[PDB]
Amino acid sequence: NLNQIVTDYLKKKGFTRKYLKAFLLLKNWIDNNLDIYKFELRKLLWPVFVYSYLELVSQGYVDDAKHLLETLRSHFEAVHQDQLALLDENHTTRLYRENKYRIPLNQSLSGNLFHFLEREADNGGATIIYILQTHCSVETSARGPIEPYSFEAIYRRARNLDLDEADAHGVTNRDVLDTSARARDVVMEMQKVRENRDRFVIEGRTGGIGIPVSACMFTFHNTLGTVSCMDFSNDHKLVAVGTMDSYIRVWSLDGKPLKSALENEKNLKVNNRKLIGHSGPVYGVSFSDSSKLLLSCSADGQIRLWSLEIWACLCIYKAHDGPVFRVLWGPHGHYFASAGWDKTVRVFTQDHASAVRIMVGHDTSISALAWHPNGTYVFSASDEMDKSIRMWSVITGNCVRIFTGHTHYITALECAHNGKILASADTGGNIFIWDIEKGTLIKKCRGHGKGGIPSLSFSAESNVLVSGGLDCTVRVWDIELPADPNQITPDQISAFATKKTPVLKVRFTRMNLIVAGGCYDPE
Amino acid sequence: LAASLLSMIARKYGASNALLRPKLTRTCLKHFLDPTRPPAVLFGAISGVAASGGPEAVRVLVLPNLKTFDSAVLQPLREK
Amino acid sequence: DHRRALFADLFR
Repeated sequence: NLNQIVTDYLKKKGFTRKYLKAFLLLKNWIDNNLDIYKFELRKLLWPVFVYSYLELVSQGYVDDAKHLLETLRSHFEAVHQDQLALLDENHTTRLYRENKYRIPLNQSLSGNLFHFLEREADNGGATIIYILQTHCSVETSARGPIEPYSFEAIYRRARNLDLDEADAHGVTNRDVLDTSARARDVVMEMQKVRENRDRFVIEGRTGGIGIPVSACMFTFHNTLGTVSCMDFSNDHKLVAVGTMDSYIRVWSLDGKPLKSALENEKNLKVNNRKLIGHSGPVYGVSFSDSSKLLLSCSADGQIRLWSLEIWACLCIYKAHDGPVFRVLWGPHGHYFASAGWDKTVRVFTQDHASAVRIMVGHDTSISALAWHPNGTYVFSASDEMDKSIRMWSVITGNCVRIFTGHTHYITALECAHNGKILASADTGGNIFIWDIEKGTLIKKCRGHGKGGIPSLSFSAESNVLVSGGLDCTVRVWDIELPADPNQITPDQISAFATKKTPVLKVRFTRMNLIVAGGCYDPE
Repeated sequence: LAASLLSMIARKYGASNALLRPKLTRTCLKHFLDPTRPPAVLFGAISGVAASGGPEAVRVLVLPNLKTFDSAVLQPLREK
Repeated sequence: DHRRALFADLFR
């Protein structure tokens, strides 16, 4: 009994019983809303930037203030020329500090702005909230949005009315509303917004069926069976396939011409290029975290770092002895890991020409790889006699978990986004779901035909899994079935079929939509 | 507000659906070129034309007939 | 009538 042996061993060992980020974010949110609101929304840019720069100067980080001024001058060089030159103490700064900025706004616009700022409180909205509360005062109004040709402006101009308190207090609405053409409760309003928002959450799931999803398929013709790998860029704009003739081909998924940074190739018209320099079959490719770098490994024992701006190689890594079967960037794109024929996993960093960590412990070749979403653990699997999964620590390079139970070749691995789930598949059509912390198999899915499952993917919220197989099918699985209201497992939501096109890659986009990829063979 | 929403929708989902922009602009133009409508309907139609068609459609469709439209509608309304 | 026909031709 294993428990007795473990207990004996354990007893024998004496085991006792800053502001620029927010500015850019606000600009990117402002140019999103409707054109109606933008006219008033733009008014918040100048005061916030001015106050932030003044605070940075006063805080003693004059370098940051200079960087901010030189960075954003181009965005106001046609409005605040005199003020910008002045910023290059005088009474102007004292007047600015004494009098808080006045900015008219509408009630609905204010509510939308407060909701948005609350949504991103920890991402940088706190800085904007604090700045507006302290150095600014906004006078809310029940009028309509102010535009050069909205109802409010037309009425004011036609009926010859008089300005209001907000209108009274270098662009001013007087120049437009004149013939020559309230306050706020910040902090408390944030509590009210939070209380109202917290009332609209969903905290259960009962009855019903799984989610419906779409799928777009990209097919490749005239390959003749000389394709070994596939990959999509993180934003689904480029696709690369490694062939058995030792070269790589990169396309553009929309057909628009590709661009090169070399002047000699100015505005050349091509929508697919080639990367030559490998001397054997290519088995892995990994687009970087647009993407500007690419990795590749072949059967000659080399890893190459390419460039997607000039389309040429940059470095070669020669730490392997024999074929290399897999390669993978890190979750954020500085570290990458590779495993191959000599039963060892290595972790590189692009700054160094040698492996920074070597990880021993496997007994046969490696056949899969994965990264933990926090970028400090690595998974791997081996074939033949030793069909076990392992979890290494990047800091120390020592195994911390082992998962056993597979009986066939393991073809793919994938780690959930939340970070507490792992999924693996083999050539028998079985998919396993593991609990990382407890090292226990949660459940087995079934339904895929024999032959292999080259790829896997997890939903954005880690509640749906999609797998493409070599039997020309795509299937969607429900990790957790709905609670009952009182050959194939009963948690298969959908199962599509392809017209003689084995699937080599599946990806989950932001929405409930996926993208596939395969090679069409008439025979 | 409806005009702005329609403009944004047309700018966003105009490629997945092939005929959305031509249909919207054609309907708005057909409705606009009708003096029988009241001022509100004409305003809505011109706003829809501008929102859906885009600057090129406006410049190439509305400008040629503005001279006729003036005497057609504005002057009778200007006397009110 | 006279206006309707003119505007219809313009729309055409």
